[PDB]
Amino acid sequence: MKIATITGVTKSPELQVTKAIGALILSSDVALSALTTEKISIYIERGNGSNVILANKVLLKDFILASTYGTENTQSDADNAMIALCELADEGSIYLADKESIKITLEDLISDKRYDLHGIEEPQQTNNLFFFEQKSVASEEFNKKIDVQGFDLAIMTVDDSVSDLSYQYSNGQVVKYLPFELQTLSRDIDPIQAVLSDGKVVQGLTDRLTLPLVAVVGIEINKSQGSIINFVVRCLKTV
Amino acid sequence: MKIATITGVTKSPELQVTKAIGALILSSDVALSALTTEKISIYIERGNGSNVILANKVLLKDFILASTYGTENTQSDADNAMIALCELADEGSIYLADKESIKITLEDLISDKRYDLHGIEEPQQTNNLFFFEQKSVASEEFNKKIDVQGFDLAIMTVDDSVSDLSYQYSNGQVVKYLPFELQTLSRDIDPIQAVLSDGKVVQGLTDRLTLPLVAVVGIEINKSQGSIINFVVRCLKTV
Amino acid sequence: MKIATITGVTKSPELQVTKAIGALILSSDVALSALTTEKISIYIERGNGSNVILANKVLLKDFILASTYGTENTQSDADNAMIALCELADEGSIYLADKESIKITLEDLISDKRYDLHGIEEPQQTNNLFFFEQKSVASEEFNKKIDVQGFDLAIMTVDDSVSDLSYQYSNGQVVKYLPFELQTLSRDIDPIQAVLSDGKVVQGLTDRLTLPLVAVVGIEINKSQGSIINFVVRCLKTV
Repeated sequence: MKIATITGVTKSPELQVTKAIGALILSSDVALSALTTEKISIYIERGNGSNVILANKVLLKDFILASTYGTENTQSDADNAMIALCELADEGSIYLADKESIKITLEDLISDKRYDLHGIEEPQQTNNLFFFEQKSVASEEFNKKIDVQGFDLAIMTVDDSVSDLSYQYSNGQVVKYLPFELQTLSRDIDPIQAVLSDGKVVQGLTDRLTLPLVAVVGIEINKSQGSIINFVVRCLKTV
Repeated sequence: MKIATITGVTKSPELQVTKAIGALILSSDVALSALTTEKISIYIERGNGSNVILANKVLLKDFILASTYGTENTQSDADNAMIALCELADEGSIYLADKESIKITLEDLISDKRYDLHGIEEPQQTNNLFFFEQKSVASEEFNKKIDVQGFDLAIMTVDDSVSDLSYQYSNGQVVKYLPFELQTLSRDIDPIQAVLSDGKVVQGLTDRLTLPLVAVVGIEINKSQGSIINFVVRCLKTV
Repeated sequence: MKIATITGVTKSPELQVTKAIGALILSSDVALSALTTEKISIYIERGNGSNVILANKVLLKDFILASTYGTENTQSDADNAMIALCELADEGSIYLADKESIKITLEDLISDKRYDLHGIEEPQQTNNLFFFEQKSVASEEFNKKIDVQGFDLAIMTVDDSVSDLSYQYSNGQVVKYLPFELQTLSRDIDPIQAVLSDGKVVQGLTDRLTLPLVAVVGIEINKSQGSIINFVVRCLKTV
């Protein structure tokens, strides 16, 4: 069902959903490439316990790209320049116990734009949920190793100062990759990334890269100074 | 083989095919979005028993859309502005006895256009066939229940007077959607509906909506008064 | 890794690859429709006797079209006008026994265009390899039968003289197709052959057609005199 419509304000109010949903539809008149600083934060609140945080100030571009990788792609309409569907659980929907609800907030919005939220319910309830985490490589340092065991998808910020990537697999084999090779490998699973309103397609953003991780237990990044690199990693687990 | 080429008239001659075909190819110089009133009628004239009716004046837009849902789409050559492949059977082709035939006819054409029919033969024979049925919702009706048990695909005429549509599943849950929610959810299965000659792609017609029915046993329509809603449903069965 | 950057010459030198690779990346500033006479030759050199010939002076267009059939398609970029990923083995990379290495070369290049090779490494090794063969039908004859058993993919040249293409399957059934029917049927599996730089798509090349051979043991060509018809077939086998 329709959740909220935000316009004319920089910060969206705390939105509460008491109905068990399975996915969220984000629709806005801002094109996906034009999104700059919008952030989202979704979690599950319990009456007599600690909250369960699924996302925490995740960038809208990273959230959309992580949630729409595969056969699907973000679409458009005559009135909305961006429509995306992002699922919060595998197969079924989220099971809500007593005194349990869902809370969604939006931050860093543009004054003269529009945003909408829609909730998508399912005929089933499941215990598996999606979590989003962030890993940063600082600008001052040169190389860094980050452990991505248990994750199945990552989003890299694309920059020209990054030179080398290293993948360590489960069987201990280490493979060397370049940004060009990584982009070409990524575009062999989901060729088209988005469809524009006028009819043209875009096969990938110029500042984000979607890395599918299978049997990967580590990522080493070799770069130079002057820029900060960010990874948005997605995982599935039972709460 | 080439069945017919029709131009200059408003009604097709009663065409007959004796060879066992499994699929039809409809080609025309009229774009997919420019089809208005053309209709098709297909039926197999059996010799031992009753005849088989596969399509009874089905509108050409819905006939094309109900067959090209999934990995495929309707294409366009440099000469023909619309080419579509529509299957009449499952896997193999239609099994025909010594003197049986398949009779096809077209109605409500345009005198300054051209329509071309092709038939595809297949190595195997089968008895399973696809049936296209038509359902209607009256102008004075408020809410209506339709049993879609056994079907797997429907096409509805998109109208502004339709408020809600509710899916009833096999296990007994009822989920109420919206037109926008249904469009978004259906666009994630076949993100591309057609490809134009100039290279632009179209992700969906603005006046038809395709609904895939998986484990769905009921459809409830809630709308206002003053319009007739049209559904074209496809089913697979053995005759 | 980086293999070669050929520019300013009409013939690339012999290139040796010592470590195991499983896929090549061909990149250039000429689009898929701008490749005319470029040829590629890949083989495996054994130190003490005999070589394994995978591809010998195969046209670059046919090599690219025989590898990117299916979900994938040839990519573009803001700098590279064509990128194509062609796998040289199934699943893993090519296993190398004692004292052998891969060797690649190019012929018939345009002296004012840029070509680039990249290699892809994998964490697995395999024995299966992809072999490419070429078949021809002369210009002074009318009909001819060719035997394609064991090949899973073929590429034929498209000419106006081709009238009928008869298939012969493993169960003995014979089906006669037309060029239009073949073109329509081949686009039901891969509807998009390439994605252009500006955001448009192309569903196929004008002079080349791709035929997937499943349960097919023979082909017959009925054509008029005037043009030589060329086939490039791909097979998978162990070495």
